[PDB]
Amino acid sequence: NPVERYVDEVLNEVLVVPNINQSHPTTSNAAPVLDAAETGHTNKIQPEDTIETRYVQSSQTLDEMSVESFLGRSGCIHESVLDIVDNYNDQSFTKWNINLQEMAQIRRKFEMFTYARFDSEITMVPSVAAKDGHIGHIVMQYMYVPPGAPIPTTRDDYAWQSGTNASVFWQHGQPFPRFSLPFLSIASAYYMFYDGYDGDTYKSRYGTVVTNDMGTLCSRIVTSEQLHKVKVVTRIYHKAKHTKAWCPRPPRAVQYSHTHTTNYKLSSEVHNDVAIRPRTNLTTV
Amino acid sequence: NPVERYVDEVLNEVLVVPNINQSHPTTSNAAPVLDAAETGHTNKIQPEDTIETRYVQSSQTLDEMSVESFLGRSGCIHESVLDIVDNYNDQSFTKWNINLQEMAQIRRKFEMFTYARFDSEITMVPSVAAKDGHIGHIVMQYMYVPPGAPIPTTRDDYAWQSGTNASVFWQHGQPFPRFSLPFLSIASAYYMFYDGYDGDTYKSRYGTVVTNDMGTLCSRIVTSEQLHKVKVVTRIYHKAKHTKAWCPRPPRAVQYSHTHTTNYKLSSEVHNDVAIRPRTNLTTV
Amino acid sequence: NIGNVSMYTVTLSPQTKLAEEIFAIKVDIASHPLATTLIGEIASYFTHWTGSLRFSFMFCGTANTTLKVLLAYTPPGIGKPRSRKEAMLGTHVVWDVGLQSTVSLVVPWISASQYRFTTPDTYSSAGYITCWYQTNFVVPPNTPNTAEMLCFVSGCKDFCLRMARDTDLHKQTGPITQ
Amino acid sequence: SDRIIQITRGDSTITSQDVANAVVGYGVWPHYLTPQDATAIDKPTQPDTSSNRFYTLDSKMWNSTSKGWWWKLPDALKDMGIFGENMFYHFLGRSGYTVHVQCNASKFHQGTLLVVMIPEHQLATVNKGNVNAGYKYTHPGEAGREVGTQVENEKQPSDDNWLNFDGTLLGNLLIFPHQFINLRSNNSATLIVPYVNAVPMDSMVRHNNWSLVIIPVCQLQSNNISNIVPITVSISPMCAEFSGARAKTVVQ
Amino acid sequence: SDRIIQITRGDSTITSQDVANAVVGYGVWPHYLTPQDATAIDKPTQPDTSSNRFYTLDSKMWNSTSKGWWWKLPDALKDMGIFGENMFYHFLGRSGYTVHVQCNASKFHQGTLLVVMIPEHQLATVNKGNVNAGYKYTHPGEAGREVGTQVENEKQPSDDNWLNFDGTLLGNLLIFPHQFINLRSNNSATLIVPYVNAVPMDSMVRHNNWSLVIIPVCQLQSNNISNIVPITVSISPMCAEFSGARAKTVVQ
Amino acid sequence: GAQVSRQSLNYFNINYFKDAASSGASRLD
Amino acid sequence: GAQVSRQSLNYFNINYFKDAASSGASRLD
Amino acid sequence: GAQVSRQSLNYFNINYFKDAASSGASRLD
Ligand SMILES: Cc1cc(CCCOc2c(C)cc(-c3nnn(C)n3)cc2C)on1
Ligand SMILES: Cc1cc(CCCOc2c(C)cc(-c3nnn(C)n3)cc2C)on1
Ligand SMILES: *C(=O)CCCCCCCCCCCCC
Ligand SMILES: *C(=O)CCCCCCCCCCCCC
Ligand SMILES: *C(=O)CCCCCCCCCCCCC
Ligand SMILES: [Zn+2]
Repeated sequence: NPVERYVDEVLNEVLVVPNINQSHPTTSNAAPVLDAAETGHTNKIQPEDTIETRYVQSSQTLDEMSVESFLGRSGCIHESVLDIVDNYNDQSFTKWNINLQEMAQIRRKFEMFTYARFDSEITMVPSVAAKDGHIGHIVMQYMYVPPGAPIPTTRDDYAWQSGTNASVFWQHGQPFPRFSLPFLSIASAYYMFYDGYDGDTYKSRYGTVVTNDMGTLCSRIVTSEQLHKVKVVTRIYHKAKHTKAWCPRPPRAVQYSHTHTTNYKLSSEVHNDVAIRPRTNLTTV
Repeated sequence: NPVERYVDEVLNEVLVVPNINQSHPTTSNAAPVLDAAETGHTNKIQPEDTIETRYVQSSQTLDEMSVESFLGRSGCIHESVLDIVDNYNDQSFTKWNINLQEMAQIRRKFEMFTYARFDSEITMVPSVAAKDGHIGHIVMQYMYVPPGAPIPTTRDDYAWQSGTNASVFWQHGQPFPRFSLPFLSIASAYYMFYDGYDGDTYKSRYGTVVTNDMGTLCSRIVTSEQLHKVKVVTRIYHKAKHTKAWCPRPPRAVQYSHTHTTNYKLSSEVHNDVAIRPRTNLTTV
Repeated sequence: NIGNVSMYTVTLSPQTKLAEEIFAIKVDIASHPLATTLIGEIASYFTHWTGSLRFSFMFCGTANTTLKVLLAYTPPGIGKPRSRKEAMLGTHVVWDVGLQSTVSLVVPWISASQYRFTTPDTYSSAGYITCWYQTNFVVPPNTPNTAEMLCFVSGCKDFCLRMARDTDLHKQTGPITQ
Repeated sequence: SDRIIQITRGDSTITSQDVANAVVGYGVWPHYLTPQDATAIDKPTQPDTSSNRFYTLDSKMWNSTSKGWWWKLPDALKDMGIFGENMFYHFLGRSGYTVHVQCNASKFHQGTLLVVMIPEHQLATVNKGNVNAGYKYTHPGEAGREVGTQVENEKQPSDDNWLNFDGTLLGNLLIFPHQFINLRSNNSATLIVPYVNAVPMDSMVRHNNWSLVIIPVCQLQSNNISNIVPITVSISPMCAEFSGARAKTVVQ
Repeated sequence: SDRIIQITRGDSTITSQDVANAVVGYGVWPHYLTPQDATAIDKPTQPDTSSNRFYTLDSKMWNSTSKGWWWKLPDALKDMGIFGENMFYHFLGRSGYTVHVQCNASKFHQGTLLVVMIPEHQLATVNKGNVNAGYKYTHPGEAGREVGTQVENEKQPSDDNWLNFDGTLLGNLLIFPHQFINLRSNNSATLIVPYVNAVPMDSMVRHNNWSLVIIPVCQLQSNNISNIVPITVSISPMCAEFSGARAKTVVQ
Repeated sequence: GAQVSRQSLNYFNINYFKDAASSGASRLD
Repeated sequence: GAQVSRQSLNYFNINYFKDAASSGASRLD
Repeated sequence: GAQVSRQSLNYFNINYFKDAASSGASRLD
């Protein structure tokens, strides 16, 4: 019943954990505690098998541990800066080659999977710093330039006409812009990792750069030059919606160094590069 | 079922492409690959006819390629400037002879058809540049003056009363103005091209200027003179809704030079005037 | 040839060496010289493409001129064929010129991914089309020793474009005035 | 039209607007080996479209003095893609073929080619006692053999086209599957032949099942001799299947 | 007995009298591409028994100082009979595998190998900025890579076994299909993996789908060190099918 | 302006203004 | 876009925009 | 989230968000 299901949604009780049943003393030639990890399987022994348990009714739910929940939180993926210093025409617009690899927090979470398919929700948080005192009337334009479309080279480039590309205009004072984007890949899922090249020569590129081109985000202050200089910083937040993930993998153990690559750097004292805290010895808790 | 149709809308699966069927080796005196282009018809041969194909279920849809989608994107068609320099009364208002020929991006798309019929959605993006520091309280008036109605000659002209004409007032800080306009032509469709004149003499006008008069857009800063001078730039965006198009034609190959005319200019090195990139020779890919 | 109708024709003539190459181009829908064709122009208003392409060729020689040509499509993952033998191993059509002037070669959708980028992208380059002499251009005496050929392109039933974008095949470098 | 033909095999399609019908050798269409006729017990590999496709051999030039040409199958295809690989990686092989000979000229040219498919064309040597044709000479590959060009060697086969290179008269070659390419009538010949042998499968490296022989019986003539008139052969295996997989056999 | 196993593929049969069960990667048995998931429209070639058979790679020596070994698929099989030929003659390929790692010692030897199959094992470089692993280094072929032997070059991948050669901790490799070869328990490991990718078929020349990683987690020790203890890997493709036939791709 | 369908999955195709030009993008075919 | 359930406890799962990407977080399982 | 009662005096106890914490003050007793 969709209504019962609805109640479960509201209470967050869609996925319930099993109860613990009462167990008793045993004397058997069936030893559940003994097994063989060589098989590559985890011994499914439960508490009732190794001790005498009481009956307990579980009320815990796994809803929050769902992939939708894990990746369904909006996090920052880019900080765009437009700092008017001495040349408005050159400093009033910029561009970014879109990717979800520049911020460690969300990158690490997505990378716990090999392939992921999801729709995106983008929320932008623009903040205008009044460097000289007033901010005037700031109107921003964020244009999505898919790979192939002409990238504007000046603040008045014809490409800004956005005759076909999707543009979002924001007026200072109005609520934060937000829009959704359908799964964009040309494949069935996004590659979080890609053990391949775009060719078979010594100079072929390796990794997700080959498969994950999302195009360019071009921004510009629509307002013409003003007396007082401003510094507009637009923070882009991304959230995954309607998510699916395949083949889980180990979490990133060392810091990230670059986008589209698993490369890392190690110091002379590697224990400083990982989160493992050295133990005094085996018996010191 | 309107509900099933609705689901198709949400999923964008209204127009599905056909599947590829499995084919087999053939030895026949029926040769589909052979035909005669002289007829003016395209040979309808499909992959199954020239190679041995496998069965494949298509999931691609043509929805996005619909005329509604192609022309249903809002693009800039005019940039109105009101720059207060030294005379408020003269510089606080202006007028534009409406047309969709001044911006290449949307112009080229509409011109891929000979006749088009559609309703219009206009969205305006005003940005006030504080030239002297403050912007005060900016209130704008955009009045549509149909051909024949009196055009205001001063910022306080009686025509601004808008006793009958449609005017839109915008207050700085409020969301972007937007309104719709029904198909305006006196004919059944708009002429994208017109091989005709408004008379039969050597001085008769040629082209769409004869048939596409939409009137005038008159703008003015309603606010009276302020201490600090401002520069208001209003960008008009246009989108076609409920569209129909007839007789497709070749896309514009060279830059546009003027409105209402197909005129163009050629340099001494024509290969620079078209998008064709010179080939080294016939066999150099 | 640009700026001349001759940029649309390929000239054929009696060969002295066998299996000579006639022409070679990329199959990528928005690459040159396909870019300015109607399908290339429309594909440039989209970011993704998929489907099979139909290439047709019409012979313009005299009614008494004969010729057999091999048209081949080479799927990606290899360089363009260096010889007829190399090309012949891929998808191909042997065209015999006769009463019916036109022939069609279909470039099947053979890709790893369901779609490819319309813009030149290494990962999604679709391969090549090469044309070679199967036999030779033969004519009787007193007949022009060269002939032209016209090349056409259109999409098959499975052709489809996706994700609308602005075209890079046209620009505006200044105001358009009255 | 009965003058037109389209043959599609795998990823290849061949056309001709001037054919003289097609011949199916001995009236049997090629087919896979049935369990009643089989002898080797391992499961056969059947490459299907990757081997059963048209392979075009090296073109030859036909001139007023040409004496003939011949190719042997499967030898001629030993270096042709997947089909070639399979015949060397396996002890046993079996296959039928679609042979399409191409030759166009003009309505002012004349000449006639006799295209024949001979089963077990055991070549002879002339005036060399009991010395038989050497392996190397009966395995020219895609290049085939141009009759009357090779500088004689002891193991060199007969080049007597009128004696069928085997001691029988040319005029009786018509008893074998054949067609004529009479320039005034057609510009191609098509022969589909089934697998013919006294055993269900055989070594493709040491036994050539069919021999393609092309002899010009009517001299090529025209008033525009400078225009070269080539002959091109395209052969497509059919129902190719192999058995007895191992390492690749390297010959010589 | 649950300790015994026999795996027959094509013309090859492999046995082991001391196994630790078998693992089927992600619980999915390999299978041919269905028409609903397909995208390439030409008919696939399916070599069957001539490609879906066990291929034994070069053996390696396991000693007290070994750090590990790794092979990438399908790279490791690029030069293996019919399977190899097919991956170079076709643009697209698709395949699953049965991986059987072999290593016997004695009841007086001790040591443990962690055998893992990693999908999309995108290797990292250490302290080399944004320079990525070179094509040549991630395509060692049947020889695979001996961790800790290669004289560093700029494009040389990471040899840090404890960081999985990619920046993640060794102890968590168990999240991937795996097995252990604990000398006191078993003398082999068997993993059957299905085709895993974001596309139905792919280029086998430029994309390695799976990586076989073998890391000794428990040092090999015995009182008879002179006796060499090798590690041998036999891999069998499953449901191999290829598409997009053309000339043979030659790499380098 | 409400086109109420039922299937329950009810559709509400509301037209907020009284002029046809005011409605959004058209349906296809 | 309205999925009207009844139990009375009526549920209204409205989809305000016409693209599936526009909807909120997915339901579980 | 709509608890539709009828008596006509119809009650619409709508719950706009999907978490119980989001609702307003509780009813009494
Ligand atoms: C894997 C994977 C998936 C993605 C897509 C991320 C979404 O990227 C964007 C962003 C952040 C903004 C815009 C954007 N901003 N403003 N507009 C109009 N579009 C478009 C895309 C595709 O990136 N990598
Ligand atoms: C063909 C063809 C079709 C059109 C009509 C374009 C719509 O033109 C406008 C615009 C851009 C603004 C206003 C307008 N702006 N503000 N108001 C109150 N009306 C009215 C029209 C007719 O122009 N050429
Ligand atoms: C159509 O012609 C009129 C559009 C009316 C707009 C209001 C829509 C909201 C209706 C809510 C009524 C709730 C029913 C009891
Ligand atoms: C779904 O496809 C359309 C979504 C419509 C949004 C409007 C929802 C409000 C409906 C109120 C109608 C009141 C009923 C009389
Ligand atoms: C409860 O779970 C969903 C809450 C939905 C909020 C929208 C309420 C307005 C509903 C108007 C529908 C009008 C009926 C035709
Ligand atoms: Zn102030």
